[PDB]
Amino acid sequence: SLFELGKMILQETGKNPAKSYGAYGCNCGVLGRGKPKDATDRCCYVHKCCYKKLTGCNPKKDRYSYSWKDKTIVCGENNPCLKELCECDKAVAICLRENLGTYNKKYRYHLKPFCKKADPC
Amino acid sequence: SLFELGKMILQETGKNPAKSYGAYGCNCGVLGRGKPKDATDRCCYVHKCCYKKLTGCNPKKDRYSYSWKDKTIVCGENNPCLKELCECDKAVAICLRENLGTYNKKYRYHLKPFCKKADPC
Repeated sequence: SLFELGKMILQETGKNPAKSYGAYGCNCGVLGRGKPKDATDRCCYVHKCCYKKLTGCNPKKDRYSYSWKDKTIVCGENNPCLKELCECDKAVAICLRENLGTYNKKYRYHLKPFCKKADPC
Repeated sequence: SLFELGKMILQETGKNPAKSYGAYGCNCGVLGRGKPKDATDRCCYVHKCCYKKLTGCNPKKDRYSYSWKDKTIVCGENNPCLKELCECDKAVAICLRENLGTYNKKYRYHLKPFCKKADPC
């Protein structure tokens, strides 16, 4: 769910997930995809497509178990969809962290982004 | 759309919507509902709940017509959903103004990963 996702983002990235990634480029946020503006944005694009693949579980609401042991996210067995969902969230948080180097606040918006079409997932 | 909502928030509250309420508490702005931290946050919880009852339209991208007449938000007729979208945004703008007395900056860019599971709407 958004709870686990936001926690993973904070854990990996050290950033407030909402402030940094809640409205960033074409894909980070709630608006849905666009051609990524940079590496961070690409992370969010992949994450959304990752969400497209799940079977019926609700990525926003469905809670799942994961471990932060030795400061690595380990998705609990849960069940198939939930496990996959967890792996999607883990992958974005890792990705966002890996790309903090080029994170660019100019890509933050109040203001619904200005994006070319995304490729289909 | 976020455009009308931001404009209403600014008209009611006199604050920059994005900075003051874009990330406030557990309920305001991008990324989920949680147990409201306070009155302001509760306005946003109610707003998100209101959004859930919306049928034909998207609050984030769908434009709608309202007017500010004698310093009051007046939702156009619109169609059913957009009248209802408009009224959700009007109600949260009013609520946020009504609760400016307890607005708490410390919640302004609250770390949402600290929020705990909210009641269903």
